[PDB]
Amino acid sequence: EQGKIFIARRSLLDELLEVDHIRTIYHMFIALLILFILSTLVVDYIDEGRLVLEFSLLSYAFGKFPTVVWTWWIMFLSTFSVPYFLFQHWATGYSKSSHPLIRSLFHGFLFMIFQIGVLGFGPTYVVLAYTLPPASRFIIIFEQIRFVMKAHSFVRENVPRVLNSSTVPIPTVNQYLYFLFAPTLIYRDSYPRNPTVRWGYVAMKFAQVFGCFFYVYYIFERLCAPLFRNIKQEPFSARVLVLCVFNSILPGVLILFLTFFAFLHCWLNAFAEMLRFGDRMFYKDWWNSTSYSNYYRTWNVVVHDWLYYYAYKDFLWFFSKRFKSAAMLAVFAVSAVVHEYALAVCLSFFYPVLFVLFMFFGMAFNFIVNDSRKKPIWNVLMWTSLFLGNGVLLCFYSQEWYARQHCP
Amino acid sequence: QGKIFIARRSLLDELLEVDHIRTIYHMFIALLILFILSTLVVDYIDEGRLVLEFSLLSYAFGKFPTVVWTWWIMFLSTFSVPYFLFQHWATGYSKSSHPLIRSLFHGFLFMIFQIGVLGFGPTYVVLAYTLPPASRFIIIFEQIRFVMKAHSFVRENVPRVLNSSSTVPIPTVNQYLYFLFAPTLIYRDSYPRNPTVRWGYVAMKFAQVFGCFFYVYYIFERLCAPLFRNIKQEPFSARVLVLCVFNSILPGVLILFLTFFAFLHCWLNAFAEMLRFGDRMFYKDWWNSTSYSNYYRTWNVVVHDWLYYYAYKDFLWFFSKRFKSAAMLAVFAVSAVVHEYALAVCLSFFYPVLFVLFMFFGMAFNFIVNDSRKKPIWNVLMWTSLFLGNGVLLCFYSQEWYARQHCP
Ligand SMILES: CCCCCCCC/C=C/CCCCCCCC(=O)SCCNC(=O)CCNC(=O)[C@H](O)C(C)(C)COP(=O)(O)OP(=O)(O)OC[C@H]1O[C@@H](n2cnc3c(N)ncnc32)[C@H](O)[C@@H]1OP(=O)(O)O
Ligand SMILES: CCCCCCCC/C=C\CCCCCCCC(=O)SCCNC(=O)CCNC(=O)[C@H](O)C(C)(C)COP(=O)(O)OP(=O)(O)OC[C@H]1O[C@@H](n2cnc3c(N)ncnc32)[C@H](O)[C@@H]1OP(=O)(O)O
Repeated sequence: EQGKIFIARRSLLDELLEVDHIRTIYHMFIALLILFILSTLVVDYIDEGRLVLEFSLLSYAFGKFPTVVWTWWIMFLSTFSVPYFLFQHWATGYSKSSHPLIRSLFHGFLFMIFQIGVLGFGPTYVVLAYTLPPASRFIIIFEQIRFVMKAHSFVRENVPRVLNSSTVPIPTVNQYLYFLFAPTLIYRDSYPRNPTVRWGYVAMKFAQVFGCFFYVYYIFERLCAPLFRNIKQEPFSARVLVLCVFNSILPGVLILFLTFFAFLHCWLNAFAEMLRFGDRMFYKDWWNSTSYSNYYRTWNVVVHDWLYYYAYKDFLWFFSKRFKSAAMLAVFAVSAVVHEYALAVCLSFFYPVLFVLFMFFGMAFNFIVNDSRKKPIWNVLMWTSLFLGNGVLLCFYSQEWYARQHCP
Repeated sequence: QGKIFIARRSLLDELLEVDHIRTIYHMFIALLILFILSTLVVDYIDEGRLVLEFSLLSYAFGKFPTVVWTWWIMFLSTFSVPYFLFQHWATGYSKSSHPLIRSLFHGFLFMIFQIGVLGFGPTYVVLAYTLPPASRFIIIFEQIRFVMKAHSFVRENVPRVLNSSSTVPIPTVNQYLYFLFAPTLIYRDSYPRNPTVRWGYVAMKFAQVFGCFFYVYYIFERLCAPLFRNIKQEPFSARVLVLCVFNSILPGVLILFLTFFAFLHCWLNAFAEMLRFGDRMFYKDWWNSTSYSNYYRTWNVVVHDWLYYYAYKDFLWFFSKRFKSAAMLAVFAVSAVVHEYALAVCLSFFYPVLFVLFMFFGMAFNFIVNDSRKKPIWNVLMWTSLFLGNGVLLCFYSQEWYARQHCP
């Protein structure tokens, strides 16, 4: 059925990481991580005498931080007040008069030019006018598309209900506040309260997400930054770009895994415990995923739920009755254009090919294991080609940005 | 009392097809193939030719035609003369002039075998030519194999013929031969048959033993043989030994896990498949082991079966069970003197503290994780203490060899 429910709980990681063999693999994994840090620390301290621990990268990357705090505050206050009060005025006075669609067409036009103007251009103009550095710029573009999705969902959940006619009004402001911080993008007034907020648990989960952030940063500074200096000096057409595309693969895997674990698990469980959200199904077991059609297991639940429910369903509605291939390629086109936009205005670079070649690589990987081929040779081949293929297109994107798009 | 077989399929066959652990295993293999591929094509571009040329391997094996003939002499000796002595003792029992005079002479002649032929023959031929430490390993391994199998083949049948009419059954040579190749150290005629030998399985297991041996050699040479040259040259002052113990960690646990997998799983299963042995109970889940006094889980069962069943049980019979733990200080001592024999003759170095400090470290790690503390903090601290603990004392052992035997 179409909707959202609270069956799954507590996380898919927490479920496994107390099963004896997998728990002890996880404690060995943590033991290997902390010994990797202590090795790198005290073997480059005793050898050089510095204990450098360079805080150069993040100090530049976050750069103008008070301007992103200020524009996040006015963007939050906008998305909290003007969609709420505009929809409140609408629903209350719908069919008292205006038998033609004139009232709705005018009002929904005012809502659109709000969303495209204020919430589309306001973040994009303040981020490009001051020429924001990419990490602080990323936060503004990330939170922009978040608030655009929440504003769309809040008017998409309540607009079919009022027009099918008594006339169900807008929710309480005390529950709309809750939704704008809730671990989801689909609007509900139904969120089951777990018994209590564990203050020691959210202190531990915030220690975990800041621990994972500083670990990622430390590995990035120590292994990916010297690569970024030597692709910086002689960038153009070197055949020793091959040297570092065969040297960034293992750090690339560890950054992928710790960024996933930090943001999809530690962050969302900390916030979900403070709010007592209850669902906590924030990701599926992606690694077991085999193909796109029916049996896709997305690594990010909340984005796929929004994308399917509010793009696809309404695309298959208007387009045609049996061109389901035309509707799935239209969801790929909507995904491609918002991703290419997001990464392009984030990295100050138009290069549209990244997402569509990711989906061609996903077609290849899915194809080689979806012909009923369980055989571990094909699964090992899929994993090595996935890690190598992602590292190739990532450093080719970084090269094309840094060389041929820097020089004229 | 007595060990009888029931279990099957080691532990890794059953748990590496539980779907999450199966895909963790394929990620691990995909990272291993990328690691050696990437570091090969990095030094093809940095140095010139392939940097792996199998130099130290030829030094390690060296005297291989010597070890093939002495293996044939060991094998034919232990196949014939323990069996022939035991069959001569068998038939004429309880017909002697003086009841014990027969077994006094005969058990003398059997010890003369144990101490002279298997006790001095393999250790004389290894110390004679001063064999290189890896073919010398094969000789002392196969020696103490045949000494344990010869002790068990006598200890299983001698108490049967003694206690009293057909009171003395002694087995065929055709099943003694099968026992001299059997995945065990306790003599039985009690062995099942699997329906067939799978030729595709043993071909896969032998290719996997070969590939894991090759891989362990490649990792050993590149990541710690430059460091072996540094702890040889300037061993004394703390700089190189602190530098080495903090860099011996990740390669040390990698070769430990791969050599465990290659020997305890793949090699023993290849032989257990060719012989259709059925009981693949070759290792318990060490990673879940708790404490010594009871419920101790050993990482190999075969040596634990021999040690418990043929030294602890016999020391219960020598000293009354009120002093049981005070007596089994001598089964700790039996394991100690056989390992210190094995390591000292294998490495040309008498340093007795290794095994007993490993057992005090195991006791300290059991005090850390047991009492049912069970907090992931203590379990992670145990794993970092085990990995760094094996790294620090392996390097202190190799230092005291390369330093205080070569120099003074
Ligand atoms: C851990 C990272 C790994 C990365 C490694 C790279 C490898 C390559 C992978 C590429 C990742 C790109 C990386 C970007 C990073 C950006 C950062 C972010 O966080 S942004 C997140 C963007 N996330 C996506 O883009 C999701 C991936 N793909 C998608 O966008 C969608 O999930 C999509 C469109 C590909 C899924 O396809 P459907 O919605 O289009 O289409 P359908 O399933 O195929 O067709 C409808 C049929 O499916 C059934 N169906 C679908 N879902 C169902 C459900 N839940 N229950 C029942 N039936 C269902 C329906 O019943 C219908 O079949 P009937 O006609 O009824 O028989
Ligand atoms: C992956 C390696 C990582 C290593 C990391 C470092 C840590 C150190 C560890 C290890 C490194 C060694 C490296 C050597 C390498 C060379 C090559 C090889 O393959 S050799 C390997 C084995 N090496 C040994 O040394 C033998 C195992 N070690 C032991 O210490 C023994 O297991 C030992 C001494 C603990 C055996 O037990 P007890 O002699 O303490 O016996 P009691 O305390 O009397 O337990 C018996 C009581 O429990 C009951 N029980 C019942 N079922 C039992 C059972 N299945 N097992 C044991 N006890 C049982 C009995 O009924 C009895 O109870 P009632 O006192 O009479 O009331």
